[PDB]
Amino acid sequence: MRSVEQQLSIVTEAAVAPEPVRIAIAEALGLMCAEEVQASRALPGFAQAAIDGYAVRAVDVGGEKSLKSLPVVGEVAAGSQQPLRLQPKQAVMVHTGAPLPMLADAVLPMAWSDRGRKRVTAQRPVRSGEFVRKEGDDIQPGDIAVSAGAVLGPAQIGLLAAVGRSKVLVYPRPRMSVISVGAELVDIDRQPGLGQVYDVNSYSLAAAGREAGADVYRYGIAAGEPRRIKEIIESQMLRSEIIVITGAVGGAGSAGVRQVLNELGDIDTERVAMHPGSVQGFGLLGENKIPCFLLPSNPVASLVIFETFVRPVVRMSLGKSNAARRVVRARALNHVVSVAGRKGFIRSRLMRDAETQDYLVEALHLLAGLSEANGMIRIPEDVTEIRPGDVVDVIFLA
Amino acid sequence: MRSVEQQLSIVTEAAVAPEPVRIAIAEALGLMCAEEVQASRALPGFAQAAIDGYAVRAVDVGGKSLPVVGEVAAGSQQPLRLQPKQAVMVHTGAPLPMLADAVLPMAWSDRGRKRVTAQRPVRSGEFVRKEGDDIQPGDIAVSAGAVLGPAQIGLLAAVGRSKVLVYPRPRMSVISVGAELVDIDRQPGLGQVYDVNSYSLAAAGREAGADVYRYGIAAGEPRRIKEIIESQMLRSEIIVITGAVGGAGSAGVRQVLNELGDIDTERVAMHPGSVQGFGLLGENKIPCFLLPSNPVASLVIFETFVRPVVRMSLGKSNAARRVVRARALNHVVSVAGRKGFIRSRLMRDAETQDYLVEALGSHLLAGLSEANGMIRIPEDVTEIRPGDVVDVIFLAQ
Ligand code: NA
Ligand code: NA
Repeated sequence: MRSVEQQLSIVTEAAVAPEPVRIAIAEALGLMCAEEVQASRALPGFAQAAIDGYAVRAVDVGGEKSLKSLPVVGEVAAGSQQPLRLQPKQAVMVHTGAPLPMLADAVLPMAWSDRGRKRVTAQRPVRSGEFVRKEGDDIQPGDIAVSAGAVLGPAQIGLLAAVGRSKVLVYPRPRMSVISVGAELVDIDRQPGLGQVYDVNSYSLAAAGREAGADVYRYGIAAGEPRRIKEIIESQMLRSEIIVITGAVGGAGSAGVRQVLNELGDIDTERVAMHPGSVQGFGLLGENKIPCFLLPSNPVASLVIFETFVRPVVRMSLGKSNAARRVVRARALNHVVSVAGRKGFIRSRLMRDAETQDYLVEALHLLAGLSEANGMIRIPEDVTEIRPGDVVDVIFLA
Repeated sequence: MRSVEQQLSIVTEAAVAPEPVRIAIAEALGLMCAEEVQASRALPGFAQAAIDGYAVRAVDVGGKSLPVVGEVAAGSQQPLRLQPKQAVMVHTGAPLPMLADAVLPMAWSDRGRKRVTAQRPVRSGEFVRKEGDDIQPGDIAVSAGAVLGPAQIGLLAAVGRSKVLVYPRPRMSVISVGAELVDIDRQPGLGQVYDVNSYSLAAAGREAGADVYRYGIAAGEPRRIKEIIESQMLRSEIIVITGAVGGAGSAGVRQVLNELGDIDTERVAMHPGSVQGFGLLGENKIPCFLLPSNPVASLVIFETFVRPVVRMSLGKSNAARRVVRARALNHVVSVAGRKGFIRSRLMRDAETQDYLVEALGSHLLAGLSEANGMIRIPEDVTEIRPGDVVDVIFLAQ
């Protein structure tokens, strides 16, 4: 029997970091960038009018007096695809965002002119560069758009699109395969007969894997002789950083599946000094030693084991810096018993007392265990009783 | 010009609550359940061994060796009858033989295969999961209004429900309009600009909790644009269109939008993002946000008005973002009478754990890069100087 601390050390030390992948930028939302992204295109990609007015050479509208009419030879709107070159002493009507004519260096505001349609007279001077959004004003080639290690949010995705990057290298979510094993199991579209039970765990643990941040594939029930089970597990090893199997621990009924797991890797089935969920296992499969969690058939115990050991492996594989959960001290509302020598993890309801802002916790047979829990009372190994009014550690299930 | 409060009030009241949908239970994770789900069968449907051992009558082991007359594994579908003073080996989960009432654990016996000696007694019912121990008919597995987490998904599977009625995420269509726009896999020619906003606003819609379809660039004459918008109305609770306010470039799309509903383009007393619009399209009055081409302003408008509508469509009551007080690090300018939303970087001072904020508002590259917050400047405040304590909207990732 190992402690919770020793088991957590084993599984976390074995965690496999997924290899970076290059993906379309929209699919990178919430993922950590795995490369430094430099802009290859300027933003804006061309000099633009910053206001409605007339693209000119500043010197032709008094732009160098601080050191009369001009022909209007074109009109440019946003999206214009035709090249336009400004000759000396010429003006081109421009709308905000329009591509500036070549050889212009300023925009005379509409309000600073007589608004002439064929010939325009400047009523006030503009200096060179004024009211122009120059090419590369916001971003130049070589500028760092996204740094390695940054989480890609909506603004970063917008930045990638603004510099013409359609794909980006990211650290992907760890891939998890969830498998249920047992001759008693039937899927939820079937009618269980004598000796048959619905496959609860593949659905609940796949959901817990998604909430933890993994890229989860629910295989469901793996049925057949051990060689067929081995075939199934091997196929999941090709596509997984984490494998979770229920029904592989418990007794003689899983001797065959454990035999096949021993042919695929190093399997450890030493118990953990915890409750519920003392009976569990952990293996490293294949040449890359992929973590394989062996969980029991009990759905409540499996969820507790998943939260205690699988979720931290998911979080570190994601590049997260807080692996564990927040732990708060709360006042017990009801009586709880615990095994002497085993750490207790009691699914509970954590609340704030309106009259004192103090945290209160209520401990919550399958219906009660699978009910609405936002906390787990963490009972030390040597503690055997919790009474109302006792202050206890509560793991907050955010 | 209307205030931020007035515009937020307008869009919130127009939010469309999605109709419930029946979906596969795995796809219901994190959604609110829209129906009461009752168990129809007792769980388990049969007495099963809770451990490896010997199914017996407790009285026969002192609750004297017993002959072992069979072995039952998990998944056995045939009934088996235990005679007096007999034992049958059982695996965990195996159906208990009829007329047995307890399981003697393997470790509490001499492990005999033909005759078994109990080392200590077990009482009636011990190590047995009786029929209906887990769930009884009529038991409420999931209540209407409960959020479906992993445990509730497990409960739905335990009562044999493959599908469940839920309140779905609001469907949002994101559309970009403008003759200058090209998609990001193209090489922009003369006058062409990458379509930034459809990507950034679709991503913001997903983070807000919407079911987002990014239509991308809607191109063509106004009648074709109307055709596109009408198709998006069939599948949306929210529509977001950029490039429909700004100038002459959007005259066509505003014309067809006015044919589909009542469009309001009154400016909002805010900066950035004063230029915007809002309409309700078709007989189902689908909210339609008209956002500008400026990507920073569009993200600010989305955060300020679209995100609350998403959260309102989800039925959430908790405030939008957390607001923390922080010490200003640099100077910020604001117009009197307009609410400021300045993208900023919020940090904690190591020497005192106090919150500090640095305003990032060229500035677009920095503003969209290292930003985790927005300084919220009141209408009557015209300047923030270093050392000022200000409200910072925390943009949690
Ligand atoms: Na204990
Ligand atoms: Na102000």
